[PDB]
Amino acid sequence: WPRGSPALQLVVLICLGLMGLERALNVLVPIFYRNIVNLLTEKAPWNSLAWTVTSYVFLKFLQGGGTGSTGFVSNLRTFLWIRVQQFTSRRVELLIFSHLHELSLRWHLGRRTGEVLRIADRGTSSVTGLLSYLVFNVIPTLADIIIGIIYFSMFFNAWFGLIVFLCMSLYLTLTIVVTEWRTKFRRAMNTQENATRARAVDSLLNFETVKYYNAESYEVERYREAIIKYQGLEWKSSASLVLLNQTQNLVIGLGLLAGSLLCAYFVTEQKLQVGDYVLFGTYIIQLYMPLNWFGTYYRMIQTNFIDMENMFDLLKEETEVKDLPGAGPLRFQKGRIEFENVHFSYADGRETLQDVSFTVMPGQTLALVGPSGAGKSTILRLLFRFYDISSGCIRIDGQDISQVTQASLRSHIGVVPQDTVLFNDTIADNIRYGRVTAGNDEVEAAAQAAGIHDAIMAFPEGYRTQVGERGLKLSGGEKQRVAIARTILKAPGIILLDEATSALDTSNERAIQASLAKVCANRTTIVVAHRLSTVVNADQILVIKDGCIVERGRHEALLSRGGVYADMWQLQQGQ
Amino acid sequence: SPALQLVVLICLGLMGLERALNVLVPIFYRNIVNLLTEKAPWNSLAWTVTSYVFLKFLQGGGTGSTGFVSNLRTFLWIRVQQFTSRRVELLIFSHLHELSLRWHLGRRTGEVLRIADRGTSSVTGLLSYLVFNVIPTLADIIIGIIYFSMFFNAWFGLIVFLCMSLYLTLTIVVTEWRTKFRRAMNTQENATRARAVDSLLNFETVKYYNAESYEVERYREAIIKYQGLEWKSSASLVLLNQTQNLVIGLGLLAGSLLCAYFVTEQKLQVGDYVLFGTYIIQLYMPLNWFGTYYRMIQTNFIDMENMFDLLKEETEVKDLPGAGPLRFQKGRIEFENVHFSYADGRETLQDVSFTVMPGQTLALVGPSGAGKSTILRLLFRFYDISSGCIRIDGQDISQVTQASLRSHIGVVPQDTVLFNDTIADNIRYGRVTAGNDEVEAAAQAAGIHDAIMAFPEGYRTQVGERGLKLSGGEKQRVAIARTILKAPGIILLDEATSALDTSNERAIQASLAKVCANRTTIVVAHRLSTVVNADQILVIKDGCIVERGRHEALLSRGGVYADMWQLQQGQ
Ligand SMILES: CC1=C(CCC(=O)O)c2cc3nc(cc4[nH]c(cc5[nH]c(cc1n2)c(C)c5CCC(=O)O)c(CCC(=O)O)c4C)C(CCC(=O)O)=C3C
Ligand SMILES: CC(C)CCC[C@@H](C)[C@H]1CC[C@H]2[C@@H]3CC=C4C[C@@H](OC(=O)CCC(=O)O)CC[C@]4(C)[C@H]3CC[C@]12C
Ligand SMILES: CC(C)CCC[C@@H](C)[C@H]1CC[C@H]2[C@@H]3CC=C4C[C@@H](OC(=O)CCC(=O)O)CC[C@]4(C)[C@H]3CC[C@]12C
Ligand SMILES: CC(C)CCC[C@@H](C)[C@H]1CC[C@H]2[C@@H]3CC=C4C[C@@H](OC(=O)CCC(=O)O)CC[C@]4(C)[C@H]3CC[C@]12C
Ligand SMILES: CC(C)CCC[C@@H](C)[C@H]1CC[C@H]2[C@@H]3CC=C4C[C@@H](OC(=O)CCC(=O)O)CC[C@]4(C)[C@H]3CC[C@]12C
Ligand SMILES: CC(C)CCC[C@@H](C)[C@H]1CC[C@H]2[C@@H]3CC=C4C[C@@H](OC(=O)CCC(=O)O)CC[C@]4(C)[C@H]3CC[C@]12C
Repeated sequence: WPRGSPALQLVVLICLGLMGLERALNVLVPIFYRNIVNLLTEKAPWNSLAWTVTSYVFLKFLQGGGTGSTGFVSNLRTFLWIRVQQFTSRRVELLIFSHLHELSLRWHLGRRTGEVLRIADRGTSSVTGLLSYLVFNVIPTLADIIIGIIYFSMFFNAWFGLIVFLCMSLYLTLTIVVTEWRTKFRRAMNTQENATRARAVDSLLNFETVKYYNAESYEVERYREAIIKYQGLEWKSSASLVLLNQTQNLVIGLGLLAGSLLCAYFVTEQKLQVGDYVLFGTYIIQLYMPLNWFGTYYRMIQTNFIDMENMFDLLKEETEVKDLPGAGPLRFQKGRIEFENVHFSYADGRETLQDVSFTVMPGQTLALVGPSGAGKSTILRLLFRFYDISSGCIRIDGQDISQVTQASLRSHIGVVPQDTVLFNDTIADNIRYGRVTAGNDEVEAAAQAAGIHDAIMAFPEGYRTQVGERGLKLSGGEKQRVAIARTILKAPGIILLDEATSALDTSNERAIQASLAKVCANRTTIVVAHRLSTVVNADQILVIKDGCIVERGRHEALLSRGGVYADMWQLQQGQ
Repeated sequence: SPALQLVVLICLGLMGLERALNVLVPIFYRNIVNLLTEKAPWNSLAWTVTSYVFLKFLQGGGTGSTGFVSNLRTFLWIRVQQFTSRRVELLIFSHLHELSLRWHLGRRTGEVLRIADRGTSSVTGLLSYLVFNVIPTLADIIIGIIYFSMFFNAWFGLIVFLCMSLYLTLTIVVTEWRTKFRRAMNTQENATRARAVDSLLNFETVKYYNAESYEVERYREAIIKYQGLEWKSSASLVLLNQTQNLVIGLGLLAGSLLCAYFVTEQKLQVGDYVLFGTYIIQLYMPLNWFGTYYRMIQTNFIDMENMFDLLKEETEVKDLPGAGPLRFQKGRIEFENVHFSYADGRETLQDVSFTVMPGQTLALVGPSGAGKSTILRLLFRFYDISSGCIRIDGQDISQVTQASLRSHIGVVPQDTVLFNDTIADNIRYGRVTAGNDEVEAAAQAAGIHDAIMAFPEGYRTQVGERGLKLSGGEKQRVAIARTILKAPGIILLDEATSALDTSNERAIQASLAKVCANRTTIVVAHRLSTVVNADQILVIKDGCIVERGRHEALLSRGGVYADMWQLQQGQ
């Protein structure tokens, strides 16, 4: 009974009560069947016979069969049951997805997505299967066991309660032990299956060397051997399944035989009448064709057990590198940035962070162009709250970044990337993606402010186009102009920027760095680059060898100094 | 094999016995109730009841928790599908290595074997379908109609005639409705995970935008649309099962009321209602699985047509005009005047010109790049020549069979890949005809024995992805071991000599002298020893010969050749 919405409470309650009705008509259908046989044994009036027989046939319509042609009640149960499985499935999928995008960058670098999204989806499938399995299979079939014991031990002869109770115990125990034994065979068949498939696929994939040494004949022979070995073990596993099913049938056979003969004895001794015998025979088979399906669901709870703990592990792994639990906002006015004893160990990088101390001028442009290596992108990520400070003081406008909180940061800050990574979507969403809660007419206004109008008329249908892998393919300058529309919509306090090594054409280049100067106006920027035009518009440059600051000044100061920037400028002057 | 003829004969007979059980178990049930309603002599009653319960054990309910004969047919039928699965799998794999590289290098091996196992599973599922569900359930329908028709009054044959024909007809029309919902479904599943995985990939730009609220709201919107489609899915399936259920109910109701009327009128006996009331459920419950197999038939037949597509086709790059044997005896190497057409590249053959008699080791050199193995792929009959003649030992390669040239040539690539196995089958892999004494004798004779015995397991070491991981020089020496135990008539070589260890490079060159002990080789390399080893050296620029002459002649010519050699050697 989830407390989400009152409609869902009523669907849950009506489906539970409807389950109760099905487990109630489980006993009525045999009881009616016995009454019909008694009406036919000694003669009955047709007028009452017809109504009782029709009443029975509609009750057997309500439950056509056990797990096959389940019947009106079970079918109506399953159709209304999905409308709470949608709720719980949707809720857990949203929660796990929010947690996946909660986790930090360092989690997301190496491990992929489809190897994790499968874990999420199969975990949701596992929990839905667990609740549906349990509530509709464990408690109902155990309830049927209690009703069989109770009803045959009260209203029919007590030793048939004995035969049924013993037969249920013999069946359930035998089923679970041979399911374990079959389980060890399942794993044994699976491990060889991996080997036969692996040898096959690599023997094919090495076609160059198979061709190189005439290896088709021996390759056929060894693949046939792997097939024969897999066959000779699959025979063993399927013989185990055969023995399991056959002894399930043999225990049902002994249980039915004991009851049928004992009932025959009591009916011939006339303590019971023929209807009671027909009831016993039809009630056992009804009681068991669910139950062989119970064993199947107990061997498909094994996969669920592995998925659920894995789902719980992913759900409970949160980096939580730094945050202020009091939700303390940011008080930002100009862009005063502080460097003092800023040291941090960096993983998987040639450069590291080694005691940098050079505050940037607020309102000005202090670029960082220098050596090969992604330490510039590293300090960009570090300033953009992606890695923990080990030792250092970072004070945007005079307050520590560890306690001013991330929502206030990303409201107060806006940073563009170097590779515009875009979806298979429209363009209107990707230009309003800077501020999704901003109106359309102003996002066309900011798009024309970026200059995106030219691609709009280049589109087959303009601002309502489809762009991506499932849409049209734009160019890099177009997409970076979408990105600058994103950031001017996002209204930054401080802009940080990077580019790749690609410039499309001079006509778009002059426009895009004109707009870069426009957005860097009234803003401090610490830009990183490898493009001469995006370096010369910035005045003062910081160059860092291996995490520590080494040169200083402006670009002509570096040229007269003769540093690595001067060598790069000579190399770009004459290639 | 004739034993499998015995297994299939006993399997068809076992199906026949299983059809007999289906009519007999209810006829026995009617007899037990008959003997029960009038007063029963026990000593016939007890034996008839246990005879029935024996027979009901053999049948094992309807289907699901299947009976003795069904499990026996399923068990002993494995021995036949194993045969046809193994045979058609070997047919695929033989004709798929025998298929040319041209389609094969354009395909990835993960999906081709996926299609192969899917096609084989399709063939066995389809044949088990067609002889174990189609003919059986149709046979059971006929026996039900005939039994209730001729052995009873005609109207019950009427009822079950109409009920099976109607049940199957309704199951058809509703299963194509369900199928059109299923395809609209599964394309919307394709959307609903594509946008999920793209969001997870674009996480970084999301984090710069702080757009996680927007992306979870877009996700939950399109998953709500998914939920609506799921609801329509299950409502369709519920209508299918419930309409079936209504047909079951209509047949049972019509029969039960009609039977009750006849047994009140005593044209039918009191057992006969129990006969019909159990028998029509016994017919009905397998037919619930028949819609499952009319839904299997679609996937089955599209994959098995895919199997005939990929199998009965050919690529067959090397045509067999005369398919003759080569008159090779000493090994003249002859490239002359071939204009071979080539696309998606610049490596057409614009009449390269070099030939060597036996007694002349041959070289090749040109620009940078790994495309020089195209010449060797042309050399070992992977692509036929358009216009011109290529000879080996004076014999043109355009008319002989492929296997006549396949054996005689020893080529070592840059990396002969070592399998996930021992080294016994690795030295067996060079050539299989020889014995253990001479393959480990050539293992000592090729200088791999030192590190084989230096490794802590010796000749039986487990090596590869399923074993230990070796080194590049050792596996190159393994390739040299394979070709020196192969003992091919003439050797066309490629050589790594990747300057890792100088001692192993000297072992490589000693192996080179031993494998070229008065026999010719052609070498594609850019290192000093492996270029001065050959008698003459030709420069080829994508099929264009530009300079020929020895190492000192080319270095005295001194152009792009000498500057790339000296810039590679030093800086
Ligand atoms: C009635 C029924 C449901 C619905 C009830 C419920 O869901 O609660 C169900 C669910 C599922 N069945 C599933 C998968 C499979 N079940 C198979 C095989 C079988 N199904 C059977 C019965 C059922 N199974 C049985 C007695 C067999 C053996 C005979 C045969 O082989 O027909 C096969 C092999 C097919 C082949 O070998 O041809 C597969 C791949 C999946 C996973 C997702 C998917 O793959 O759809 C799920 C949730
Ligand atoms: C939350 C869920 C698990 C509740 C499920 C409850 C049902 C499994 C039980 C509860 C009470 C049971 C009923 C209690 C008493 C009877 C009367 C009983 O008939 C008689 O008393 C005599 C019949 C005869 O003469 O043979 C038939 C079964 C029935 C309807 C039972 C059917 C099964 C019921 C509904
Ligand atoms: C919703 C669709 C699937 C139609 C379902 C129809 C049933 C609900 C109807 C059709 C046949 C009807 C039966 C036809 C005949 C009789 C006998 C009748 O008894 C008599 O009057 C005897 C003489 C005679 O019927 O001519 C009592 C009602 C009953 C059981 C009827 C009960 C209601 C039934 C089952
Ligand atoms: C090829 C595959 C599909 C198997 C087909 C089997 C049928 C051709 C046969 C084999 C044994 C037959 C059964 C053998 C004996 C009987 C008893 C017979 O009982 C009688 O009352 C008839 C004789 C009499 O009048 O005394 C009714 C038919 C039945 C069940 C037969 C039904 C048809 C069966 C199943
Ligand atoms: C497959 C393995 C696990 C053994 C299964 C046991 C059956 C083969 C046995 C157990 C119950 C036995 C039955 C128990 C009672 C009787 C009644 C008996 O009738 C009599 O004449 C003796 C009793 C009397 O006097 O009424 C004839 C043998 C029979 C059918 C037996 C036949 C053989 C049965 C079915
Ligand atoms: C959609 C599927 C379920 C087919 C439905 C067919 C029924 C609507 C038909 C087929 C058989 C018909 C019956 C065939 C025979 C009889 C017996 C007949 O009366 C006699 O012949 C009595 C003879 C005697 O006194 O022994 C009256 C009509 C009736 C009930 C028919 C009523 C209409 C029935 C049930």
